[PDB]
Amino acid sequence: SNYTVKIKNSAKSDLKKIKHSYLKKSFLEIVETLKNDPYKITQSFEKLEPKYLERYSRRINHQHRVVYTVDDRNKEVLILSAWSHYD
Amino acid sequence: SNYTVKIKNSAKSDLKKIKHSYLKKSFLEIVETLKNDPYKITQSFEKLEPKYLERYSRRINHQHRVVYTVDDRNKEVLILSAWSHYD
Amino acid sequence: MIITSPTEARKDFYQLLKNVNNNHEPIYISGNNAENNAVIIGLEDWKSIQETIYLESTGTMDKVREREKDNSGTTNIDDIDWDNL
Amino acid sequence: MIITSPTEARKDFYQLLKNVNNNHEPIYISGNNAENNAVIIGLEDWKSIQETIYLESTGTMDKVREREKDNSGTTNIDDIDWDNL
Repeated sequence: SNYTVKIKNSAKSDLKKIKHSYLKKSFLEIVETLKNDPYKITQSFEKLEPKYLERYSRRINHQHRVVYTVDDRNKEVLILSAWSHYD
Repeated sequence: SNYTVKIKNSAKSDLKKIKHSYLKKSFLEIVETLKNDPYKITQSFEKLEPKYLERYSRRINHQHRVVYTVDDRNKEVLILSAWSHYD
Repeated sequence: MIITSPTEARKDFYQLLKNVNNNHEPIYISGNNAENNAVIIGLEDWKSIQETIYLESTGTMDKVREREKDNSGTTNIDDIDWDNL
Repeated sequence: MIITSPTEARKDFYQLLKNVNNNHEPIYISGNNAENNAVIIGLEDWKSIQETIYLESTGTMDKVREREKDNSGTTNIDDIDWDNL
């Protein structure tokens, strides 16, 4: 690891849907990349607009993303969504 | 009028800021066009993406927009925002 | 998806500009190095995208989506009592 | 704002494709017939825009912005109990 990867507790309901969808293995692959280098140009890494806010996404599959931010100073990644839906 | 123009009640708080900005005259000129032709190519009229959702905006000024949808069959315009700050 | 090479795009450039504006569809320029891959889009479609990004970046579309699905009701814009805020 | 004519863009097309990606700024193609005006954008920036519009329209970014605001706390991803989710 180089970064601590956290998830917002309110995003845990997302992980329940990931688990039921059998997306756990894809999701944890993204987690492993976030631990090593959250800016690696893999997994369809995207810098979301507006770019000055520095929110990012990676593809779990063609429907769902992990959306996250990064605290560079403290080397922490914050996962905010793992399910691409309004709830 | 060709169209009835309504505003969502949860959007009335936008009009308080419009009033206090002295943008009421500008806003009311948009209303007058919405009553006549909400598709007129004036007032920086823009079809927002994704276009299949059919939302539109006009400029109150360089910063603030009226965002609205149009019920073509019932000839009603629904204003959803008239202030482009997030509170 | 309309895809063409840099070389073919340059030879067909004038027709491409017509096409992107009459079909409202972007054309992907994809060449040897993904460095210099690009997209050409009609100006009108770009202005829609620019305006959408602006209203999303300010949180305006966030509030629009919330208000759209709420049960607050509507008021005819002429019935607004401006002097009462 | 970087603005060029259709003919200048055609002449310097290969350099224009390098510039939109090196500079991350679109290039505006503006000519006599305004109906054929266009924009060139690097593919990476186009992909960012498209990914933003998609996640915004699904309501995902609304959910994200609200979660950034709440005080639900965080859990280190390795401390999630998957078996009991």
